[PDB]
Amino acid sequence: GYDSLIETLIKYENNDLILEWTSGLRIIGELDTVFETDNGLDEDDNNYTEYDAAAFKVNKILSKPIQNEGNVYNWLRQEKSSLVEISLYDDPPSTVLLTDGQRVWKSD
Amino acid sequence: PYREVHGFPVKVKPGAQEKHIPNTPNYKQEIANGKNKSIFYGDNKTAQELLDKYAGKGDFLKNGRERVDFGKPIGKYYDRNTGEYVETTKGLIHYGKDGAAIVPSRP
Repeated sequence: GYDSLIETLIKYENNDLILEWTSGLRIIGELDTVFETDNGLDEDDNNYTEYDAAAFKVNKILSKPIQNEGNVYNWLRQEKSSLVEISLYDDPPSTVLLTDGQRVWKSD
Repeated sequence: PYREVHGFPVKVKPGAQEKHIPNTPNYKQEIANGKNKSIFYGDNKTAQELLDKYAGKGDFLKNGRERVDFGKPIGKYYDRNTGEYVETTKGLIHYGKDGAAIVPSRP
C-alpha cells in the first residue's frame, strides 16, 4: 500500500486539509493528485530513492515560518504556482488536520 | 525543432517514458523487479504529441515537475490500495536534461 501520509491524504481526498510543519508553516488546501516518482538521482546512486508524492493545491497560507529553510515554503513563497509537492521523502509535514481540528496524521 | 520549458527540452526521454509502456524492455524490467507502474497509453510518439501540446501548459509543483489535466484518457493509474488500475486523464510531466516523461497519476 501507500505510506501513512499519502494514505491519509487519499483517505480524506474530499476534505479541505490543514498541513502543519515543525518549522511553523501551516497551510490549508486540497489534494489534486498522487503519483509515483523518485529523487532524480541515477538508479546506481546509493541515495537513489523512489516514493509516492501528492500534488497539493494550497488555498491559503495560515502561518509563515520565521525561517526560510523548508523546500515547500520556498516554493510557495515565489507565487509561480499554488500547487506544491508533498511527500515523506522531502520536507515532510508534521501533522495533517481536518478543519474541525482533528489530527488524522502525525509524523513518527 | 524542440521547444524548451524552463530550460528543459520538450522531447521524450525514451527509457523513462517506456517504464510506463507495456511490452517495452524497460516496462518488463520494472515488473520483473516487483514494481507495478502506472500504464501510459500508446507509445513514445503518443508521448511526444502530448508533450508538444501540453508541456508548460499545466501547473508546476516543483522545479522539473508539472501536473497536467489532459482532458482525455492518457493511461491507467495503479491504485496501491486495490492493486488494480484506474483510467486517468491526469499526468505528471517529469523533466530532465535528456528529455521528459509523462507519468500517469491518480484521477
